[PDB]
Amino acid sequence: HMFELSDVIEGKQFDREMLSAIFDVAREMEKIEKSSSQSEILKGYLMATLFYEPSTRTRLSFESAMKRLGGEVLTTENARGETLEDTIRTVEGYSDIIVMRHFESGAARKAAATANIPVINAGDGPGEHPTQALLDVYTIQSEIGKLDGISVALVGDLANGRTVRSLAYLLAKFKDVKIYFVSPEIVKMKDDIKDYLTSSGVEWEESSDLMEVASKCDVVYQTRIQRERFGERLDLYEAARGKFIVDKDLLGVMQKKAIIMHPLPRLDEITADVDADPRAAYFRQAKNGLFIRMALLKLLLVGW
Amino acid sequence: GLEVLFQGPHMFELSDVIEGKQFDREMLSAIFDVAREMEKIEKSSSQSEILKGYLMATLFYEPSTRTRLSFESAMKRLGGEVLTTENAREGETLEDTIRTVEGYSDIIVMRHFESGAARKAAATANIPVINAGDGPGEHPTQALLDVYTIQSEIGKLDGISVALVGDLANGRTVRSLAYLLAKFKDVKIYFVSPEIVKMKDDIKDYLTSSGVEWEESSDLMEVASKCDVVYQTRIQRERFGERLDLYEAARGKFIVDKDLLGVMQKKAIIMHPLPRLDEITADVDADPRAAYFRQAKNGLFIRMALLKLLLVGW
Amino acid sequence: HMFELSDVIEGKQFDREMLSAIFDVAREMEKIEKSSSQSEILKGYLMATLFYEPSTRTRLSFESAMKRLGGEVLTTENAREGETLEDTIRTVEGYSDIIVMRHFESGAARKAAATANIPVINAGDGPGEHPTQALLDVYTIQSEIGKLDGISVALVGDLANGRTVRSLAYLLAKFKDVKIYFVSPEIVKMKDDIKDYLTSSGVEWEESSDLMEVASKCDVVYQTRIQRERFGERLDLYEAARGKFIVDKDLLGVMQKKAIIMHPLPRLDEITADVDADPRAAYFRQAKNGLFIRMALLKLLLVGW
Repeated sequence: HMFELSDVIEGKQFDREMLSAIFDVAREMEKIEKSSSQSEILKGYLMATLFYEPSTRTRLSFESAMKRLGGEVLTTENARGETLEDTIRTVEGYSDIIVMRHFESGAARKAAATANIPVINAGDGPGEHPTQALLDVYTIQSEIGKLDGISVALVGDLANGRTVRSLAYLLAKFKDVKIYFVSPEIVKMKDDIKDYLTSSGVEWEESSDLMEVASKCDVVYQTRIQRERFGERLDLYEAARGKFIVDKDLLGVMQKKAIIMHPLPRLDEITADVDADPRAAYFRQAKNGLFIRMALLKLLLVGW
Repeated sequence: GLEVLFQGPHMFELSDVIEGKQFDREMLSAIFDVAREMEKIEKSSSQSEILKGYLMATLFYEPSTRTRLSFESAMKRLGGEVLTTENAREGETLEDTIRTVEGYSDIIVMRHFESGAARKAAATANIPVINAGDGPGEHPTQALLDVYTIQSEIGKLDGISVALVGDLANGRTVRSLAYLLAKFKDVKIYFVSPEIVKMKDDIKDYLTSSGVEWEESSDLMEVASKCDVVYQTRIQRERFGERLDLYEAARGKFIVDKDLLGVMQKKAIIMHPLPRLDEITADVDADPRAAYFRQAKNGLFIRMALLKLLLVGW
Repeated sequence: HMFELSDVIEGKQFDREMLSAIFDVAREMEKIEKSSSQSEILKGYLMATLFYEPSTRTRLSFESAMKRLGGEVLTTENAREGETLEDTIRTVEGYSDIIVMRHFESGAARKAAATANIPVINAGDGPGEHPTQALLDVYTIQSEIGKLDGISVALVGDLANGRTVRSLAYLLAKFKDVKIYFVSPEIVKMKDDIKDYLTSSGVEWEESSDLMEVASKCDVVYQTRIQRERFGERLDLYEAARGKFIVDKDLLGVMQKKAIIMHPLPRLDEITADVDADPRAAYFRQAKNGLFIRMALLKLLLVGW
């Protein structure tokens, strides 16, 4: 069979049935990485890596995905004049798949249209990051075992957080989900997501009491609250500070089967001695990105 | 492309790719012959291993994502591997850098911002060196893939008319191309430019010494109709200097657009070395005579053929 | 036989026997690089380069090493960008099988080695330990001279603050009947810790400012630069030093036939260009030897002896 998506660009390309299929493939890719013999699935295929905004973690995730499958890479750490449409039409002559990260929203769409070859969005500015939401939902399926009938908290900057929005969207494709929105009032989630969730059958609750929510949740997804979002209201920052941190006291209330997650990078919103608890899943999360992006590379080049 | 009476090695020597004069017709025939075989190899679906075991070192002091990936791809399409360095700018001098890097690799592809560095590396190294662009100096792989594209699209190089448009005084690309088209028979060259940036007398001389016919014109529209090839390059506004009156007059008169394509022959082609801003309109892209992206992909086949000739021979 | 070391962080890890044993591995890696059939020893292994402080020379050394052995590389020339290195290393180790890192800040190689459950090689700890430089230096001496016991080595240049002369001196002392001339302006003479170490190590050392007299007594002349920065305000001591610590045609004229000139590079006018033509100029051979030492370390840490 051949893959049903010609590119990987945005979250709305995915439906529940697809996501389950992709995660099955990702567990095949995990069995490959752990093997001791070098796979040749993608032998002969080249990947161009175009990172107009550089993220070392995310690139090497992708490059490592290509080489763990037997492919090779035409790596470009910056790439930051000429049109993007010209850059893509030229690069596709030297490669078979393109993984781009831009500083401008809309860049992935332009490229996928221009390109005759698969294009994967590794970060379209302030816009969508689909591989990040895919690894986040696969990480939940993997840590908790189920995606139906789960409770997830989304903590931090929800108004302007691009990772929590893209994730909520994808979680909505499953049954019996409840989502908590733990944040200060000034960075609470925006109404297009809330309405999307009510429409999709998702029960949701707003709160400022992280301590109360973590005790009831199957998952705690942490994101930093930047000071910039508080602007002039520094009294609201003062109050907010220290109330939305994952620390040893927060793990006390959490259920033994719950987990802490994080898109990374993280500062002091998660403390170091959380890393000891097996429930801290943000590093297996990052590893899980290797497996998911292996599946996409595989499916986009040689189908199911 | 003709009929081979001898299947053994060629009589030329080729240990570095540094400057146009290197290339006689025999080397153009050899390089173009091999390039057409690499085209087969790239389109082929089984990974080649001609340059298995070889390591290319990629030193781009003047970063160019387009040129570098072309060379890196070419190497990896022939089964070689690449130690890449996108931005090699930082000073320890170049010869210390080359003599060290040559220990770590089998071939070096340098692109400098300063002229004469390609020649310094070629002499300092005891491995092959390819000039990916010597700053304001030679860019030979570009000139090679320009000529190879004309033959590829138009079928021939003898008896063609070629328009060179844009900054001809300071155009690094167009001068190299004119020098390499001069080596053929019955070629006519049109220098389409404003007076401020017309071609320098040292090129106009060489084309007269070597019998090539050339004509000047600031009326691109008239020339476009009489040509096999329109080779567009941008005119930077900085070249006019204080004469902003002359910039106003030139503005809009050297631009490839759908209007220009109308008056153009059906078998002629549009070429651009890239990058291109607004001197070629985006709606020209759809027309099959817009060969600037096929021109770029040609860079891959020509750069694979060079790697091959340099590391394994015939 | 697995490799006795789990990371290559500092010099104090090495003893006389480990060094000689590792050097033999390098002479094997020399035969592999000269071979025409591509090696596959490290096939299926991925190296992650992490150069916060860019060094095109040092990086390619390591990358070429991995690929000559059949491994592959996840390159990053400039890793400087605000998360913690510990967080960064843990993530990377998910994507790789060995991490080679160069940092600008002292103490980072220690951090990375402790965090990762895969091997780490220190390519430069900022101003701290640069162990694979000290290793390729000693191996180049053994290679050109033929032995490390009973040699005379002159360390020339900024001795007070130069980490390379100190790290080379550290490893050379592990051998028998060595002598070291500290050639340098008086204000940048070698610090007491190293002198006490050499004395306690059974090593003879002699301070001098006369590079011409020392040169004729030496098997090796290890040249480094003396940045004007090091004199601080004593530009009189910089003018007095100028011209007197240079390796030039005149100096080559007083040195033994089987002596050599070494330099870790980058080198400016402290070695003149007509010195490269002489066969005793070993600094470019020295750099090539880094390929072999670095192949040997990659190979040992990942599959062992």
